[PDB]
Amino acid sequence: ELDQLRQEAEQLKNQIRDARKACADATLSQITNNIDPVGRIQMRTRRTLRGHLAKIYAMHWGTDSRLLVSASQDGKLIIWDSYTTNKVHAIPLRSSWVMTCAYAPSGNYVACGGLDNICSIYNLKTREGNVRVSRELAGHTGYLSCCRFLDDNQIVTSSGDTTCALWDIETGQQTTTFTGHTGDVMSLSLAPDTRLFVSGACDASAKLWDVREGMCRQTFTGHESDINAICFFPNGNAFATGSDDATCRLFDLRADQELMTYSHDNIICGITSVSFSKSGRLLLAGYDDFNCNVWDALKADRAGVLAGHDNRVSCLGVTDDGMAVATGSWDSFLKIWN
Amino acid sequence: SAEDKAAAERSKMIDKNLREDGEKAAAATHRLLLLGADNSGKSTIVKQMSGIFETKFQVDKVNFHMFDVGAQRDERRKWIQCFNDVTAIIFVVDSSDYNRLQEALNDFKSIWNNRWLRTISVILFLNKQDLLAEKVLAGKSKIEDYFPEFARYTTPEDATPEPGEDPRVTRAKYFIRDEFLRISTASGDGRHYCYPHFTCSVDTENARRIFNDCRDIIQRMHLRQYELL
Amino acid sequence: EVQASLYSLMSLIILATLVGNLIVIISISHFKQLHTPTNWLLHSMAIVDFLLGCLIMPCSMVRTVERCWYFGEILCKVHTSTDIMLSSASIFHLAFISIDRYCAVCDPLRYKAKINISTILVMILVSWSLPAVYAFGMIFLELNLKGVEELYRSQVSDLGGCSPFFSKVSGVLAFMTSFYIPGSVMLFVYYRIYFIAKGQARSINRTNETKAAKTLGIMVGVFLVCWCPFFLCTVLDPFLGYVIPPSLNDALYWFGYLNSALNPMVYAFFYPWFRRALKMV
Amino acid sequence: QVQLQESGGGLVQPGGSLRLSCAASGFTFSNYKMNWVRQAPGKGLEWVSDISQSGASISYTGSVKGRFTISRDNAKNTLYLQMNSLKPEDTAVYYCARCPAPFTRDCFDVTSTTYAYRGQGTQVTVS
Amino acid sequence: TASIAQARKLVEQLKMEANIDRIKVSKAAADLMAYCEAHAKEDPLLTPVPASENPFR
Ligand SMILES: Cc1c(F)cccc1[C@H]1COC(N)=N1
Repeated sequence: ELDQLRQEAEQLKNQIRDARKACADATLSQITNNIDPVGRIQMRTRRTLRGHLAKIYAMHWGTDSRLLVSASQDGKLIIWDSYTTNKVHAIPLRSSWVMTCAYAPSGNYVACGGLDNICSIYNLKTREGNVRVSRELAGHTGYLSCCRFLDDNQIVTSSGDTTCALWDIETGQQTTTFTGHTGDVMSLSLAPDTRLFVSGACDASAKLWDVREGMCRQTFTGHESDINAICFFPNGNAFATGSDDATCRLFDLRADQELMTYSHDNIICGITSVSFSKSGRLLLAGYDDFNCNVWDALKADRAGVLAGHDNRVSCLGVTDDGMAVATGSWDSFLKIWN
Repeated sequence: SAEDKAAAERSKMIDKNLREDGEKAAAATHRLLLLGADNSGKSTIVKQMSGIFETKFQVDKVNFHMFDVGAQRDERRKWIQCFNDVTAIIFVVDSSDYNRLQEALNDFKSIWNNRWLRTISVILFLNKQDLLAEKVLAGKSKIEDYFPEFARYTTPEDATPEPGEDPRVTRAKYFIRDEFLRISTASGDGRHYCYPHFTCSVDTENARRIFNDCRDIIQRMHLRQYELL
Repeated sequence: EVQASLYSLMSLIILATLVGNLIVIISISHFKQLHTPTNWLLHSMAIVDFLLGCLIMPCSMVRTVERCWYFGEILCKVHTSTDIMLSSASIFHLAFISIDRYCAVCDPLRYKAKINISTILVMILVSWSLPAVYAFGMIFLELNLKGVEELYRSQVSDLGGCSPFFSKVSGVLAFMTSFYIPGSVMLFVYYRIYFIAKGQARSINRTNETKAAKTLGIMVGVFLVCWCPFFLCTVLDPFLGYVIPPSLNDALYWFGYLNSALNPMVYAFFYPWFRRALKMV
Repeated sequence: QVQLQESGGGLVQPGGSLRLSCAASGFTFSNYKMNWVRQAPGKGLEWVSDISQSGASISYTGSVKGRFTISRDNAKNTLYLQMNSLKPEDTAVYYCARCPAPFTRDCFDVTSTTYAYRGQGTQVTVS
Repeated sequence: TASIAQARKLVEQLKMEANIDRIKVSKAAADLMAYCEAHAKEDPLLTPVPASENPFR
């Protein structure tokens, strides 16, 4: 009976592959061949946010595009003011091994997590003028890689236990557990409508999920190694993935297959962070070789290099209005480029 | 813009608190990664003091923080990249169990050659030396079964055996160390070094050994920094 | 002629001092990764050497060539005060940088608990204040000239010179306050560091060169060759009868001035952690 | 999709030989360190062999040195393990798990319980 | 028997991926091109904004 199930899985995969090939009437590379190249784009460090005393492992931009939160291994969660380099808050973390952080769309909440298996929600808009742990979300059996806020009530997180969970902050319990990944889930990305989200894991596969029902809808493959980063295309019907094979892959939810390949023979180190800018024409990817190249998503080629970091570019996020992009790294500095 | 001056003053006081925390933290306080297997007595290393542990102890008024990550899965390649700024990796090895000693060697090799842990000097702790001695003295299990090179092995001339130690016990323990040192010196370069120590579940000198190797590690780092090494 | 050739050779040292110290000061102040407390001793020493090579060395350059001071007695005393101040400050900074490497090497697990911003500022304040008080209270009060005023008049004042003159006690005090006390500490520190680094290198080679000689060779030899000829002769001047010709005395002075030109190189450019930060631009 | 399918194995008497064959498609086989992982029935997974990207850093576990030999064909994208002179202790399921990342000399996680890049495996029985 | 349960879960997952309608890859690429062209003028990173509107000058 197990052999029958394996045969059914194999024939389902073959049918999916055949459908993908049939839908592959043309190639996106040749379809975009008519697009004129933008040319070499130059982006310079506008702000350098110093004050962290250890590696910066994650950051998240605010919806206001003014305040950004950064997490560092020293045990601080600084809410900077990118415009004026002012540290609005500096939250002391109970566990210094923070691997992720999110800034709520409302702006009244910030989450963080890491090797403590706990997503700690912090209130930045308390009436007493301080920062306190709003809620200690517990229930994951692995390190938190990425957590994102749907709203001030719901937060979806990704763990190292191959599962993602949707939480209710007031309730403090897992509304829905997203099971199906085989390796550690390393990144999260929410669609602009917040009804679907993808999560690349350490199995060379990215899975598309539904937040409401709570089951995997589309499993994407095509990577050669552990996927470390993932983000949705601004249209919301596509996403990009960065992995250890020094290659970025763009997928389509509708087509359900790989579209393009963002790799070069000169880049050997893997990717740690991927983020579209505002229109899905620029794909900024952070590599371990201390700089984060800028790739033209449409032209599927490299059209810029963002050098200036003295260590691995762990985190890379773009403003929600497209006016800037911040690149935190292990050198204890966030550089905002424009 | 009075709000701007207020925000700037708050940023200045915040930065002052950050700097004060940095001094009080990175001064006579060192971070260590306590790593090992379930069988290895990693927990019972230093007798004198839900996702990650933290053991704090002092020797010469210098603080040490051991981080025992004991809640993640068995896939170690991603959460271990966080510990690339620690002073040392406290690798604990169970010398008695030769069956899992090969995978302990493989873990040591992966840590040594890891692209991020390639600058961290491992403080190797060959634990359960009493059990290893009892096993080799009984002779029910033979090391040359799990390693067909122990037969063509002799104890090093620089060995310092215990006075009440059997030559076979000394040969066995020094063979295991040299097996670890082989991986260490194959690709050790000059930025990180392995410090092996034969320790038991009763010896209370693990803290002093960690203190001395951390001193040696930091001294060699400083000598390299000032181009004296 | 000969005067022009000497002027060009001496302006070479002037330019070397000025440029080397500006590079160090700008690199430490502007680049923000080079803001560790140990890099403030280098910054202050570079400031001292720049002040020397901008105030005294160019002013004494004409004094040596013309063998005559034509700027008055008051400004002669001011020039001598600034020279002694800056030279002793540079030597004190060398001693304190050596104490910093002693703390880093001998006691590595408490280096940041002993060499921090407060300690470095205390060291810098001592290195600036103590030579200033010493010189301006020794030569303005004529303690150095005390006891040999009549001899000094005929020997130097009649010739219109600005060469510092030291008596028997004053010469020994200058030696013990600018060469021995701030140089014996440095020699002891680097001797201990040489043995420690030799032992570490031998142990590393045993488990698996001697580079503690290409570092501690120059860091000691530059100082010795540039200061010992001046100080050992000056301390012996009262005990020998003041028979050394003015030209050799000027050469001894400019050995110590060349020390301030070689200090930025030896203490910043020899170390790759400084060159790497310099090469980003 | 990364795929690792093994062909070989079966029932062989002690002292016999078996050339296991793992076909690896989907990824650049010439760019990854390749391992052989075996799990004895009732025991955890044990690393049993290893090769390099080219095939010059070959290393073996102690229990199989002088008995097993590993070889990689870059062009064929296939790797083998000639398990000659098999002993009764060699009864297990053999996996051809590759390494998590290319260009690296460390294979940090290949004997884990739920490693992503293992093959299905071939049960090798010896009696 | 968790192995057969996981196999059946994977079979159901693959089936419900297969029954999902997929548009042509050419259509998807055309839609992405149209989106990028429509939002090309709204991307400051693609075309640098004048320093007056730039808040990071
Ligand atoms: C006169 C005097 C001292 F008393 C102590 C240090 C240095 C000097 C002068 C002469 O030599 C140099 N370079 N400055």
